[PDB]
Amino acid sequence: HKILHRLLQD
Amino acid sequence: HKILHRLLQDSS
Amino acid sequence: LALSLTADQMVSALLDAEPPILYSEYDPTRPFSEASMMGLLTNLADRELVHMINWAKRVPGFVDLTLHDQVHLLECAWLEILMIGLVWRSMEHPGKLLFAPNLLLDRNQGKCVEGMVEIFDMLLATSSRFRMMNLQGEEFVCLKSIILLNSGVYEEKDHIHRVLDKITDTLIHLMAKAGLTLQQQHQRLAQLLLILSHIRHMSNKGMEHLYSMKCKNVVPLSDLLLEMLDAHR
Amino acid sequence: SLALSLTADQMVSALLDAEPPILYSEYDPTRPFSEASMMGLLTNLADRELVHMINWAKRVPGFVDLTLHDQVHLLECAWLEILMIGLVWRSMEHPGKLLFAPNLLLDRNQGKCVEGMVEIFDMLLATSSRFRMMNLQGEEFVCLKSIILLNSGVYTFEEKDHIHRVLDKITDTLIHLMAKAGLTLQQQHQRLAQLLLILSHIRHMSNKGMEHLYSMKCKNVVPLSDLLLEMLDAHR
Ligand SMILES: CC(=C(c1ccc(O)cc1)c1ccc(O)cc1)c1cccc(Nc2ccc(F)cc2)c1
Ligand SMILES: CC(=C(c1ccc(O)cc1)c1ccc(O)cc1)c1cccc(Nc2ccc(F)cc2)c1
Repeated sequence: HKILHRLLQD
Repeated sequence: HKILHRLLQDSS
Repeated sequence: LALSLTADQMVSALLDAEPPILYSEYDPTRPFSEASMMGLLTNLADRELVHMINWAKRVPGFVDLTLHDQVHLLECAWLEILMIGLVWRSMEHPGKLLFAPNLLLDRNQGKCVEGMVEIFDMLLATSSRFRMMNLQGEEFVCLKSIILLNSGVYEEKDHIHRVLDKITDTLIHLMAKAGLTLQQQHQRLAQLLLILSHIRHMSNKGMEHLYSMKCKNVVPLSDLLLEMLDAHR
Repeated sequence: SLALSLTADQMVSALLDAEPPILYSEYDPTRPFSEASMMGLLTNLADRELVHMINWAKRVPGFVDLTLHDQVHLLECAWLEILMIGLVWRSMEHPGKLLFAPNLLLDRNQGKCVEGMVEIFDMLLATSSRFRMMNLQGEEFVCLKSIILLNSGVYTFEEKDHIHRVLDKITDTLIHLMAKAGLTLQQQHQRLAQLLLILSHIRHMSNKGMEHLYSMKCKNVVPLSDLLLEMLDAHR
């Protein structure tokens, strides 16, 4: 959860 | 007019 | 492995990871207003955020950090980095802020948004400051990487400080090449890092206004900007 | 200006000598503090420290050579940062504690006595410990504090070129201190950079502190001195 969190994974 | 003005001018 | 890179490599890696200069959705026919200008700056920023996040992954060391730390650093410095970028772009446009190639703004255009004037002036002052210092592209990327790693650092995370020291070594190396004396090398280093103090100032003042806006007149913020924003409130 | 002629040693001795006195808080063991009394103690101490800060400022080499207005601008912009780096510096030998005064030593708790104070405490505490692990020296502290005074408001102004000239001098003084302590050329600039980066966070702590002091002014209560209100309005 958390967009910033998600984007940092891709 | 500012208190700061007085303190700067009367600085010791 | 970020601690085994030579100064030249650091520069190359950072210069390589440089995000593109995005374009505004500025429609020159559309008459300006409060909502539109902040909508313009907000949308541009929202798209830049996506490039910044991916630029962060390419900053030496950033990936070595835990994922929770990465989030913290970015939530802390995202506006600072947006600002130093804006300032670096506007460098050769005195009295003007180059938000985008198609969105070039001067002081008086800020007045269209209340309280925008002070922010524009600090930004303009920073760029002119960059201009009289003749800030170099190689130096800029180092500063921006420093902002990313430093702004949110305050168990034992001396790694981030290890990388920070590396970048400091990189900055000195750059100045030694430019033919500066040792004394000049340390003076310019000081001058550069002290500017970050004022960039921090602009960021906090910026955040401040962004809060107000949100819970007030609704200049709709992107869902990403909203999450980043709450990280300061 | 006579500030540029000074040597590293001369710059140092002049700064140590300008150091403000350590002030005491309104003693009264009546524990624990409420919120009105806590903010009252801090406000009064800060208000008294300010008077001395101005005396200290005038003794910082190069500050006297500034126009009255320039001097006012700088102080108005950096007054809380200056108070904070002082607080932080006093708290160094008291891990997990803020030494507002010799008779006012607040730990992590007690920051709760005021809503939104615990967050400020922890940044302050974090800065203090950072200083401690770096083994910050007094001669370096005075250099840092003077830098904040001259730098914080310089980008919101011949007179500016002057300030930057002095700032360079203080940098020369810093590197000199590090050279004397036996640091390698590389350790010198790494430390220099380290110390200056901390100034960015002291600026941060100040900005947060400012906006709180407003809400506390706008919401009235906790009577602020006219001097404070005047320093405050310069940030609103
Ligand atoms: C320059 C800028 C932004 C920016 C920075 C760099 C960049 O490349 C693009 C934009 C910015 C503007 C809006 C936003 O939602 C996020 C950032 C920005 C950021 C915060 C505040 C302000 N001024 C303001 C905002 C609201 C208000 F009510 C009064 C004043 C301006
Ligand atoms: C530590 C400090 C002060 C200080 C620093 C150094 C020093 O030597 C003495 C005091 C300070 C506190 C009150 C004041 O009026 C001025 C400064 C200070 C300054 C601003 C804000 C805060 N925290 C706060 C304030 C109001 C609120 F509602 C919630 C949190 C703290």
